[PDB]
Amino acid sequence: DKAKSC
Amino acid sequence: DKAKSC
Amino acid sequence: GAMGSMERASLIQKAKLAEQAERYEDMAAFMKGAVEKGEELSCEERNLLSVAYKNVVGGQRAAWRVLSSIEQKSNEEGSEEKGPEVREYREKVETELQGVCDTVLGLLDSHLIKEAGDAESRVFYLKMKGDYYRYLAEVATGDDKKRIIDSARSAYQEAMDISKKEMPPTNPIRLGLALNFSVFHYEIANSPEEAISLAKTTFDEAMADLHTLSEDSYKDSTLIMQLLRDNLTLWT
Amino acid sequence: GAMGSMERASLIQKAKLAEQAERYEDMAAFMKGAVEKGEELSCEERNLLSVAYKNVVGGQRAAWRVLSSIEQKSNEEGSEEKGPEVREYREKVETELQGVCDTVLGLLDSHLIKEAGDAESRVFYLKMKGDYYRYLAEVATGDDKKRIIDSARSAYQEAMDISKKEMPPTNPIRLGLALNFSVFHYEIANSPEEAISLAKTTFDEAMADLHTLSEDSYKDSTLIMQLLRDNLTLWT
Ligand SMILES: C=CC(C)(C)OC[C@H]1O[C@H](O[C@@H]2C3=C([C@H](C)COC(C)=O)C[C@H](O)[C@]3(C)/C=C3/[C@@H](COC)CC[C@H]3[C@@H](C)[C@H]2O)[C@H](O)[C@@H](OC(C)=O)[C@@H]1O
Ligand SMILES: C=CC(C)(C)OC[C@H]1O[C@H](O[C@@H]2C3=C([C@H](C)COC(C)=O)C[C@H](O)[C@]3(C)/C=C3/[C@@H](COC)CC[C@H]3[C@@H](C)[C@H]2O)[C@H](O)[C@@H](OC(C)=O)[C@@H]1O
Ligand SMILES: [Cl-]
Ligand SMILES: [Cl-]
Ligand SMILES: [Mg+2]
Ligand SMILES: [Mg+2]
Ligand SMILES: [Mg+2]
Ligand SMILES: [Mg+2]
Repeated sequence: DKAKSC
Repeated sequence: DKAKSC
Repeated sequence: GAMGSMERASLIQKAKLAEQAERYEDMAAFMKGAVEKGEELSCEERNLLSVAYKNVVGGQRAAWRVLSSIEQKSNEEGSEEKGPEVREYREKVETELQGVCDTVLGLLDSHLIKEAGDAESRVFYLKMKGDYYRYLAEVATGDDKKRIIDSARSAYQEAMDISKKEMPPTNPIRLGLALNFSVFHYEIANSPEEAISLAKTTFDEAMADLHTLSEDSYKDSTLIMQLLRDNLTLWT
Repeated sequence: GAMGSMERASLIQKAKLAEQAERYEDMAAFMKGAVEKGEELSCEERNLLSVAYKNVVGGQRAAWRVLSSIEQKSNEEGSEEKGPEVREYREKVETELQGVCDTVLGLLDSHLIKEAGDAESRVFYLKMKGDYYRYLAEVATGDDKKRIIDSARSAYQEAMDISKKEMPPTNPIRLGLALNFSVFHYEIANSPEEAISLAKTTFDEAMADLHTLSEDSYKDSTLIMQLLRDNLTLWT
């Protein structure tokens, strides 16, 4: 699943 | 308040 | 038209892909190209057209209301002068919103409405015409506001007359039309009593016709009937 | 530039209005015009630039993944040939996404990065450079994929080196940079162990520095630290 980024 | 529409 | 070289079937196919991708500007451009092929739209194709522009104009309307609220606060007693930027940007969004409405209305007038003979298609397009004149009315402030309002009323009224003669009370298009005409009465035409009377009568007459429907049709009608009930609770 | 005639201050003002209205294409166009005035950006103005394009490219990436998934299913064993439309529309979205990435990278290269002397600004822009080469990498498939990946790595690495020398472990930009470089390792560079090691070390070193912070700074760091924790739970 797509990982969280910022 | 804004009424619901469709 | 930038879509003039693409097959009609490919435009429909890509409008469905755009919907799945929530790319509603693309969806609307594909369906505009499809309409401009000159053939009438199927029931499913009409839904793609309306969903596309409904979402595009829906986002514009929400942004316009945010900006108009900021603008109204800036013109209150005690607010510091911030310059012309708020009015400028509200006008930018407003002008883009009006261009989309003009584009939809141009499609309905060239030539979807005149070639629509079946009640389901003619009522559908006349509802759209009323909807997009109503969106023009939401932002209208000048010498043509009254004619814009009457254009919405006139389109809604012809659709209502047809739908009452040709469609059962539970038909989803007839229900959505009545829901929106009631909203028009309340929010545009300063006729809250008419809006309430229409929503009640629409709801009650559909209630009494549910017994004729299959389980799937029963589910279809009650969804829009609940919106009529929601507005009545909000308004009363 | 279509924004060449508007005051810098008015562009910033309207970028803030666009943000409140969730009009991120407008927001990005206003901030592009602001950058092209040639003056360096303040801390707040840098955040407006990054938020604008982050949201624009974010929606493009989500649509690209929807379309790419449909395309991949269409090329499976047993799928009926549907023609070139799915590939065509995926390429359309992909090409628009690449144009936005090229536009951001052009702004960073002309001339935000070279005029950025303070760690907070230079690390910020180098993180952006890595982010948008990473988004190019997500869709890259040809003879330049390896150079695109290395351009992301190189930008992230220079930002990491500066941030470790010039910023405290809890600095939000340093934390967001490390979070994204870790995502790069996992999703782009096929280095899941490096991604996990970086996220752990980043989290633990920030944990040990929280005692130096005020209540507001404490809240700022822990928000991004939780994202590091989220990814570790996902990855382990
Ligand atoms: C076009 C997009 C897709 C998702 C393919 O279809 C949109 C929808 O199209 C149909 O629904 C229409 C329709 C809506 C239904 C009330 C949605 O039902 C759901 C989600 O359960 C909302 C849409 O905007 C649409 C197309 C709009 C009209 C509206 C048009 O005015 C000009 C009048 C009322 C309403 C009518 C036409 C509905 O029949 C179908 O009956 C829906 O199927 C189900 C399960 O109800 C489908 O979700
Ligand atoms: C620009 C839009 C507004 C809403 C005005 O500001 C965006 C935000 O700008 C700042 O937050 C930045 C920032 C983010 C914060 C983590 C959000 O904090 C919240 C909502 O509580 C998310 C934004 O995308 C932004 C600008 C992005 C960066 C990111 C940039 O990489 C190039 C690195 C990490 C992060 C840093 C720069 C954050 O400091 C501020 O510290 C935030 O204020 C609070 C309460 O935390 C504000 O919400
Ligand atoms: Cl403007
Ligand atoms: Cl296409
Ligand atoms: Mg043909
Ligand atoms: Mg006909
Ligand atoms: Mg000036
Ligand atoms: Mg400098």
